[PDB]
Amino acid sequence: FAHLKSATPAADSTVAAPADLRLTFSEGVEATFTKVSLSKDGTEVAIKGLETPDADKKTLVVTPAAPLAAGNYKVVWNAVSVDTFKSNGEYSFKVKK
Repeated sequence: FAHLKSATPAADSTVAAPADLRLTFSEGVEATFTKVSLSKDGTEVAIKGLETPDADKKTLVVTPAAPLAAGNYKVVWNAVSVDTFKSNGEYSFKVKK
C-alpha cells in the first residue's frame, strides 16, 4: 500500500509559500479517491483539488483554494492506492514570511 516517501515542502521544513504541495508515495495513488486535509494553526484551509501528473501516479499535487500565508501547517492524508488499498498519515511544515 502507499506510504509517503517525500514531500515538497519537505516534512518539518520552513519555506516561502509554495503554490501547491507535492506528496510522493511508494505506490501509485488514485487522485479521485485520495483525500487530503490541510490546516493552518489548527484550522482547516480549503483545497481546490488533487492531481497525479505522472503515468506512475506516485506524486500527488495538492492545490489550496487560496494562497498559503505564513503559518504552521499540518497535512493529513488518506491515500487510496492504484490497487485500492487505503492508508493514512500526516506531517507538518512551516511557511515563513
